[PDB]
Amino acid sequence: AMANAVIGNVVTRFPPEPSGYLHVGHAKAAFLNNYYAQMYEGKMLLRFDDTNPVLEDIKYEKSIIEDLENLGLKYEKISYSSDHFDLLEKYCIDMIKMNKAYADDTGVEDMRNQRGEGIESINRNNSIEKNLELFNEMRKGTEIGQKNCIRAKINMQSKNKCMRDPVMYRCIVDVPHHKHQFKYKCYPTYDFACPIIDSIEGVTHALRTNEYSDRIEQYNWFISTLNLRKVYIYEFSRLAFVKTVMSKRKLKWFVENNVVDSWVDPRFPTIKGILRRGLTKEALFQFILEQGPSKAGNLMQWDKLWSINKQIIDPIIPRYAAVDKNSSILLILTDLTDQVIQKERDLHMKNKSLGTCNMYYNNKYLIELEDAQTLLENEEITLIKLGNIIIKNIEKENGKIKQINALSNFHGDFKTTKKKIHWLPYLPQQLITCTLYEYDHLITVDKFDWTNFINFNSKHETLVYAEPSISSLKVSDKFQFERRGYFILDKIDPHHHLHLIKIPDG
Ligand SMILES: [Cl-]
Ligand SMILES: [Cl-]
Ligand SMILES: [Cl-]
Ligand SMILES: [Cl-]
Ligand SMILES: [Cl-]
Repeated sequence: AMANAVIGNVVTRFPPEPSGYLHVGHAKAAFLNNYYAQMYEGKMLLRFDDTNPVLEDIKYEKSIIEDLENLGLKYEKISYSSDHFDLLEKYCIDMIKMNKAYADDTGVEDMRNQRGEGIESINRNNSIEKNLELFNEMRKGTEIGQKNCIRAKINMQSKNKCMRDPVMYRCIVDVPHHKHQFKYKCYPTYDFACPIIDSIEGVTHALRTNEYSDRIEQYNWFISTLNLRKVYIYEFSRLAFVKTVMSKRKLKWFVENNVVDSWVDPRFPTIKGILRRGLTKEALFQFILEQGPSKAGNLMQWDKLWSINKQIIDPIIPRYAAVDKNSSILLILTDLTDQVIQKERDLHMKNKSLGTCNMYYNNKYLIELEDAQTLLENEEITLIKLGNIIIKNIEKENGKIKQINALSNFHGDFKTTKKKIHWLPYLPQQLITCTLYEYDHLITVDKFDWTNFINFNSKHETLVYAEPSISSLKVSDKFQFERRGYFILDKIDPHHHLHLIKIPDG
């Protein structure tokens, strides 16, 4: 929401942590921050949220940047939360001097329980000078410092759990920070860092997933307690899908146990994986704008997303033909010659804009086995884009159909017939060999021994022959295979062997 937004003067920010790849969850946040900045002719910041040290097997900044670019989302400037550590320490000391923060040595358990029943910690009435001595203990990372945290002094009997003295600063000496190594011994918490950094970076409208705690009241308290320029904060609903593993632990488990080969595998929820699967950014954003709110912990179905994507791509992608390579059946039109005839057709029967292709045909054709099995003698069918034929005799040898002889009747009425089938010309030196990948979800349950619900058999490969014209497609082109479905060209192997990912269609 854009409470009191001023045209030309809105600043939003997308703040992903830099210890992982962007995934579809991130997408709603990135999109809404851009949608509202553009609505008000404002700007969107990119901020890498690195307030606390992590052990990162990579610097994900570059991948996050390129995913944002691939979604069309541009940002005015890039910052890191850790850019503001010194300022945040300043503000922590300010808090301490106004008696709005104190140092607490209480253990984890005792502190959680105290907060539950609303009893004030023994240290809540520590003196300002003592709180400062202990904060400096934390700053230098001494034995005493590592036993202390800084907490906000708010209201322990508040109805809101987030207002009962939330931690502001922790002392962490063992894990190094990806930017500052061990230069910092204490680190601000997310709850403290977030409002201050928003105010001092010039954010006007902070957007955030609803975490179903009233963190908004606490955020505002920090801004008002410290007398900072005010920031509006609004919480939207999280985007999460059924049958989708988001736990980083389980995702790396997949990678390491060779269920998938990389984090870009098309079954992964990463932005790259799902674009590899054939989703358009236009579909993602339209789905987001149209989905409406969702309540706590609800999970979307994939069907409306892939149906929107289908409606988008159907009118602007070319159509080709493909048959099963190993089980295709030879069809002979015994009235024609083996002279190869070549005729121009539209790549799209309703969109001459995408242009023309060349169609080759012969006396000899390949058709699908399941199509051959339905044919019987003196049946008038239609070879799509070519014309009617009349089947003559099905030459079956020991049950396995081996041949079908027919006769051209191309000038017959293509409406009379009810069987319309796709075909390839039998020109093996020109047909394109392709591998087709039909993917399925990595787990079988909508949500969570979990290894018991992994679909290890979720990458189905099949080998096909495709029409020659498909040679013109470049990597990441999307298209339709007649009577088969929607596909995206993923890779061109040696000898122009194509690797094609079936796009879910809903
Ligand atoms: Cl805590
Ligand atoms: Cl919402
Ligand atoms: Cl999970
Ligand atoms: Cl792969
Ligand atoms: Cl059909």
